[PDB]
Amino acid sequence: KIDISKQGLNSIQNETVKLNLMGKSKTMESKDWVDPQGRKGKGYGVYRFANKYGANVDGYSPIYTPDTWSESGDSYKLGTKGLIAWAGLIVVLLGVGINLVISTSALG
Amino acid sequence: GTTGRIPLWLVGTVAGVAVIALVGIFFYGSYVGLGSSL
Amino acid sequence: KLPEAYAPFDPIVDVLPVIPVLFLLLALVWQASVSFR
Amino acid sequence: DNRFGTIALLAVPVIGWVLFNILGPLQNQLNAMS
Amino acid sequence: AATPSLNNLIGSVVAGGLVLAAIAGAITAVSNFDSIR
Amino acid sequence: SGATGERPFSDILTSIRYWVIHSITIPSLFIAGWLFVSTGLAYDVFGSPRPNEYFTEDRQETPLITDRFNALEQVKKLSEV
Amino acid sequence: KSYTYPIFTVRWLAVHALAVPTVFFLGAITAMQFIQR
Amino acid sequence: GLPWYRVHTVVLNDPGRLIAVHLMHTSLVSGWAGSMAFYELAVFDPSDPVLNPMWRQGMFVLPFMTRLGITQSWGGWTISGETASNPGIWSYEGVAAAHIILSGLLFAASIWHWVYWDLELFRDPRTSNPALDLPKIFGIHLFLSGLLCFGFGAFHVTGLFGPGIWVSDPYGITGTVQAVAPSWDATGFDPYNPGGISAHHIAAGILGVLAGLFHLCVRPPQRLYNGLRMGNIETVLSSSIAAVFWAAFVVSGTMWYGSAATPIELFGPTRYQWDLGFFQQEIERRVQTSLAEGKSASQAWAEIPEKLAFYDYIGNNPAKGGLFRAGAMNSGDGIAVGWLGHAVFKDKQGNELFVRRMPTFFETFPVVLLDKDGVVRADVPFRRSESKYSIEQVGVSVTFYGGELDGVTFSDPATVKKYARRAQLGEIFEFDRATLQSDGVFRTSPRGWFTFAHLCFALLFFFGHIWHGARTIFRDVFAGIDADLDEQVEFGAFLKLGDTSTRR
Amino acid sequence: AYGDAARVFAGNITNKSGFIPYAGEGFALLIPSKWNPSKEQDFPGVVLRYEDNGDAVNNLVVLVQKVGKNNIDELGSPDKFLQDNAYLFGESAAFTGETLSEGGFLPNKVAAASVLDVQEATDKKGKKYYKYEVLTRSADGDEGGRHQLIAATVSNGNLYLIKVQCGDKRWFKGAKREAIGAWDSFTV
Amino acid sequence: KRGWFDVVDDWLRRDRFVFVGWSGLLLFPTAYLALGGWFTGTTFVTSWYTHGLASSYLEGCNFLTAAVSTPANSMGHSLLFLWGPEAQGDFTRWCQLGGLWTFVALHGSFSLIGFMLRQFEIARSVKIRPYNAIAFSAPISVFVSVFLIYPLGQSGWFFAPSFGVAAIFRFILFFQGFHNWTLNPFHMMGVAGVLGAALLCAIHGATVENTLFEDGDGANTFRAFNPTQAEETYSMVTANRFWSQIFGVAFSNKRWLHFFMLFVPVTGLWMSAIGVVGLALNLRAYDFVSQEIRAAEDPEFETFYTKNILLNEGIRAWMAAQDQPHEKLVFPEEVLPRGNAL
Ligand code: CLA
Ligand code: CLA
Ligand code: CLA
Ligand SMILES: CCCCCCCCCCCCCCCC(=O)OC[C@H](COP(=O)(O)OC[C@@H](O)CO)OC(=O)CCCCCCCCCCCCCCC
Ligand SMILES: CC1=C(/C=C/C(C)=C/C=C/C(C)=C/C=C/C=C(C)/C=C/C=C(C)/C=C/C2=C(C)CCCC2(C)C)C(C)(C)CCC1
Ligand SMILES: [Fe+2]
Repeated sequence: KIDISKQGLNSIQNETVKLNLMGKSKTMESKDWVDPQGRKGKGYGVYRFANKYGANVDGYSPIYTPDTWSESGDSYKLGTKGLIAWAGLIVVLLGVGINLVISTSALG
Repeated sequence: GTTGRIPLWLVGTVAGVAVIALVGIFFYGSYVGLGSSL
Repeated sequence: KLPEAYAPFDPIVDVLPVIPVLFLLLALVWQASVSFR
Repeated sequence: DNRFGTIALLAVPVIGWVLFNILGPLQNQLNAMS
Repeated sequence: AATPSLNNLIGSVVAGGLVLAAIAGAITAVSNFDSIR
Repeated sequence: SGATGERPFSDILTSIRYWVIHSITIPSLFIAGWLFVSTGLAYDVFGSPRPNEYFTEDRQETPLITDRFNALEQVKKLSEV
Repeated sequence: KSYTYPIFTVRWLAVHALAVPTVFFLGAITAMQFIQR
Repeated sequence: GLPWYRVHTVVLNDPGRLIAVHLMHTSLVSGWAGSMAFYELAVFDPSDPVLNPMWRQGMFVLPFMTRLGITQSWGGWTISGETASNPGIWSYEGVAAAHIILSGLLFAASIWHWVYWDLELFRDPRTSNPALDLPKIFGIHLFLSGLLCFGFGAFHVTGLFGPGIWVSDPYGITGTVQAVAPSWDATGFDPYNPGGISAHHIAAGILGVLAGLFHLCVRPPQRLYNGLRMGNIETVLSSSIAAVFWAAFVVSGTMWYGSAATPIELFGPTRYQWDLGFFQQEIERRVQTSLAEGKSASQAWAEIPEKLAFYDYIGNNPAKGGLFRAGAMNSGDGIAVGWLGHAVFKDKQGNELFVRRMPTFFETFPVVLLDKDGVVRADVPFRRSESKYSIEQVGVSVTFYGGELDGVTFSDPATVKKYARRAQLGEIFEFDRATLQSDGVFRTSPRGWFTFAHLCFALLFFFGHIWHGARTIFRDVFAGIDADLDEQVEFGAFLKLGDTSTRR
Repeated sequence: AYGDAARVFAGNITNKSGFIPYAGEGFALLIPSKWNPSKEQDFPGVVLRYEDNGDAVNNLVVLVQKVGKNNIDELGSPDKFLQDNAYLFGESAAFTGETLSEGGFLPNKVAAASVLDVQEATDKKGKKYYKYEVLTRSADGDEGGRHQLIAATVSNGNLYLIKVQCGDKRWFKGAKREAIGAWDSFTV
Repeated sequence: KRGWFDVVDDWLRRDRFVFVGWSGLLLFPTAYLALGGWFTGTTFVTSWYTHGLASSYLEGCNFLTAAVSTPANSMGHSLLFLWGPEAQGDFTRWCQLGGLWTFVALHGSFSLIGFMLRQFEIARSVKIRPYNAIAFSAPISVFVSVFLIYPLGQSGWFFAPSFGVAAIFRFILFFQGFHNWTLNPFHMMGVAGVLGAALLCAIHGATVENTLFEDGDGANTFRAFNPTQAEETYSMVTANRFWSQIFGVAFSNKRWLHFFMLFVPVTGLWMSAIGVVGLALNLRAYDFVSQEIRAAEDPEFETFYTKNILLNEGIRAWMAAQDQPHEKLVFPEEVLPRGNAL
């Protein structure tokens, strides 16, 4: 069996994305659900043997699990001080890079 | 500090454009300069 | 060539025909924005 | 002559910038495993 | 009566040992620094 | 499934620090590659002829290495500008 | 609950062993596109 | 039921019948050697050792008997062409009969060692189960290898007690079986120095004996015993298959490139002698020296040995044959009858022209005549409509010096074209294409066939190393993998792969 | 290390004229850029031979022979000079049989040279040139025929003769420019 | 307290993102240099002094025509080390001498050994059977025979396939013109193996996808599966009956089908490897002598085989002058075999 709560998908902001990454669909589980092509469901969900195994391949091995991400990655530690220095460094290196490209070419 | 994350789709879009730009430059260079038969 | 009155606008015409292939990519980036829901 | 020098001189701002942003957490990794 | 080609062959053997020694040394160092249990 | 202990790539490629660091490192490596060719260093390190170096006044045809143990001397004469 | 990962690992060396030289080579090949005979 | 590809695995754990099964292959291999030699002796023609050597008649095992010292036949002839002097037991026929008699004895022993398989020798004294102490057995059978390697180089090759080995001059003109002395300096590792062969088999024999003594006394390390599965005899098969394909690659290389152990007088020239102009340079040198003695070109070329000229013929190149052009080289271009003499082509103004020799890579090659500085002067045009080099409009003539056609000169374009086509093949010889109805397409010498066979075997035996090598290591999972394995195979469940005591 | 930089952002091709000036002993011409020097010597007195990298049919050869006269007219009229040098177009000496099935050719003939232009130009200096344009056809039909451009002049007792030949297939595909350009650049 | 081997073994076989293992000590160094040697050679290194060709991006070639070309034929089978008697320590001259080819070929050949040892290493750790390593012997046999054995039987490394797209195409067309490699029964078995394996890959993939059981209510059938599911995902009985009534014969054993999917491709490459070993010695299946005798005697007997023989003569004559510059073949055009017109 597999526990979907410990698969790292619990912090997905969008419910639809959360369900898709979980391999689950409450809409398709109902026996009155109808396909866009007009086919009615047979009562199964996305996977019939789910519950027996706990989840489908989507929930068994997710490739996008934001729960296991590092909290330190949610913000830049240096803050506005780093960004201003980063912005200034970008301009300085951009000018040097352009000048070096121009100087070392047959242009003009 | 500054809290936030770059959206993944934006990273793919910008990286996708850069790759397409790089390939376009290679095809541009196929018609000019060295190797262009001109 | 285009008529002389339309000469300044020639560069715009030189990039117009590639717009339809951008719609295919625009659909792809639209689906990426919504996380391929 | 100095052609390789010039190019190698591009690393000095690069390494300094990366260290300015990674040195801290790098020490955290070093201490954790040592 | 060692020809210069013979010296380089000996030098290559020594250089090969140094490359192997450098590999083994680095692996043993990291293996000890980062050990299980 | 599970993970091997490394940080998820999606986490790093979405973090601000990664782009702040790689908004300089990746561009610099590109410029270094550009300067490696524009400054003529690519020709000199690997010996490929410049567009005006394939033929000389002495040799107007393709080079031919016709010696094994004197190939080092011979290729220097063929490459002489 | 809280995850802390190491910055430099064997995976890091592998990614940079291939990415760093590629970006350099990509820069070099791009410069070649503007060389005139 | 046992699959058809695992039938011979029944002697895997039966030491008595493993010997019996290995005695049967030994009986067959010696049986083949005797049968092959007798056939070759029934087809071999020893009348003409210079223009009809062994290697032109497709003889495969005859060179190997000759290489070690067998030179005489009970028929009274010698491979050199001299008359036999009391051949004794060890003739070509005697050696063939000996390998045949040995085949019968090994066949009989195989039956015995098969019926009487349950010997107390093959029983483990501790468990009473059939077992072989492979680390000790290897020491025994290696000590014999070292002893036999030493004796071959010290008595047989050296000449102390034995015939020696075939040694030839650099150009394969005068070669005999001689007693070679070991060369212990760096020249002992020259592949073309026959003195290295005696020195090697002596020194490797000494080390083989000492290694056999060590491997007979010192027990294997516990860690090495488990790592290499030394209790499993399939480990020995994997390493032996590995060693035998290593030797097959080496023995194919020295055959193709030539060495002191593959004389061209027994196996034919190598393809590199034609490529590098090895014989042509020697022929021109001898003619040039005779010209320096104020001898006529007609008589200087007559001095050139016909055996030397025959080596300068592209039909004796081992890289000009075909995979399914079966038979002897005589079956391809005929039996060599005589040398037609050197053909020198002259312009109408008297300048000498040289026919560009055919490289080995070309099945067919345009005939083009070059002058001293390498400029094209005449050729046989394909497009005979606006030609600028046809021999008719250049007046090319051919004159033969030495050989059968010495002095004779041809001027009509038809014959000049005919000999120009012959000239790009090297020296011009007269061939008899009626006795065996030769097709006209070249064939490979025993040098080519040996190389191809032992290269293909070497490549196939690499898979044997991998298969039998993977079988011994992965023996515990040969019938399948364990039922419940998912927990161990999980990514990140354990710090170290497989190790369940390193849980994360 | 040469030390020279790469021509990044150059903007100018060193030589886009399609011809490379060549100076010889007493003669000069503009060899096409794409043609390679050849060591082949088809005729007596050959001092220069360049063949096209693509097709070996397109080639030019410059001959210097010791006629001993001082004017090209002293070697005969333009028609007489061409007939005396018909060896330049090749020969059928290899084929000696008789035939009646070569369409468009005289009986027992498999090749034919058709002379299109016979002009006698003079140099700006004064040297007279006997220029000739002849299309040689063969029963093989190779290249759809070959265009032979021949310019000859006598200087210092030597007959300087250039022969630029171009296959017809290459001629109407654009190789005509290179051939005519080289034929009109030969100066002695 | 563990010894060096045990402490090092712990680190090498650590279950990380990219498994290193003991074989990684041989694979990753050699594989990186072989990859780096090829990328470096195709980008900056020239073949001007070895083949009289341009083969780098810096010289103006593109991905299709760039290559890491072989050394000149005068080098023979020299291993061409950086420190060898050829290009004695001079890196730039080493590149100009084609030494980068032997660099890529040698470090590349040891990478194949390292990768095959890696398959053994991981399979033993995961406790499964070693049939992926056995399958990898076939590509190694192809590489060993084509890039090592074939040039070793020829004049030198010059005739080995150069590491490039168009360079391989030249190597391919060289084999038709000079070896008649299409006619060889070993390339024929190699073709049947590769084409048969491509057929099996497609036919098996489609059969599984079209015999899938309905394990969900969504049209997207990819999601209705679990790697740990005990029940089969597709009906073998339906698959077997389908191909029995369409093709007349079908697989009834799942294990046999997958082994066949492994045997066809591997056997094909191995058989093809044997043929190239024969071409190393010019021991080629070039011609049928019986038809050549018949064709020479009867000038009206023509087959598609004889037409191919004339095509090979055209390939050899029109290609030798530039493909083999060491032979210094100056062919006047009149001697080149050419048909009517064209
Ligand atoms: C008294 C035993 C005996 C003797 C004197 C001979 C003698 C001869 N045999 Mg025969 N043979 C024998 C037994 C014997 N054989 C048996 C028992 C068999 C059955 C297997 C054969 C099968 C056989 C065949 C198939 C052939 C011969 C052939 C020959 C003739 C040429 C041998 C040769 O040059 O090959 C050279 C021998 C070698 C190159 C041996 C190489 C040794 C390898 C490389 C061992 C290296 C690994 C080693 C273990 C390293 C570790 C040791 C080291 C550390 C010291 C020669 C007259 C040939 C012949 O001419 O046909 C008539 C032939 O083709 N024999
Ligand atoms: C390493 C083993 C070896 C080697 C190198 C040679 C080498 C040679 N043998 Mg030989 N021979 C051998 C083993 C070997 N033999 C064995 C084991 C036998 C017992 C059968 C014989 C019996 C034998 C005879 C009777 C004769 C030779 C002859 C010759 C010489 C001619 C070669 C030839 O034309 O073969 C040609 C090879 C081929 C035409 C094809 C090679 C096999 C292909 C590549 C394998 C393909 C698979 C298979 C054929 C598919 C079958 C399809 C079916 C329709 C048949 C040559 C030097 C002949 C000779 O010159 O007399 C002096 C001779 O008449 N051999
Ligand atoms: C495990 C990694 C590995 C492996 C297997 C190889 C293998 C090889 N390299 Mg490579 N190389 C490597 C890593 C590796 N390399 C690295 C990291 C670099 C730096 C980037 C290079 C740079 C490099 C260059 C520049 C060249 C090679 C070359 C070669 C080839 C021949 C060189 C050789 O082995 O001669 C020497 C043989 C030995 C050293 C045998 C070693 C046996 C041990 C070590 C002996 C112990 C010595 C010790 C002192 C005991 C003394 C004994 C006493 C009798 C003296 C060979 C196939 C050459 C080549 O490509 O050919 C064209 C070449 O030019 N390599
Ligand atoms: C309605 C129109 C019919 C279309 C024609 C279909 C042709 C049928 C050909 C099948 C005969 C081959 C028998 C395989 C032997 C056989 O019957 O084995 C039967 C085998 C069944 O194996 P199982 O699954 O029962 O295996 C259980 C274990 O015991 C395995 O040993 O079926 C297959 O292996 C599938 C492979 C079929 C693909 C066959 C390869 C292609 C045929 C090649 C023909 C050569 C060309 C000849 C031209 C002269
Ligand atoms: C008993 C006895 C006897 C007799 C014996 C004998 C008679 C022996 C012989 C035997 C024999 C007579 C044997 C033989 C054998 C043969 C073989 C063994 C071979 C096989 C072959 C093979 C194996 C091959 C294969 C193949 C082919 C076919 C094709 C190609 C490829 C190959 C080459 C692979 C005596 C009197 C002594 C007395 C005592 C007892
Ligand atoms: Fe499957």
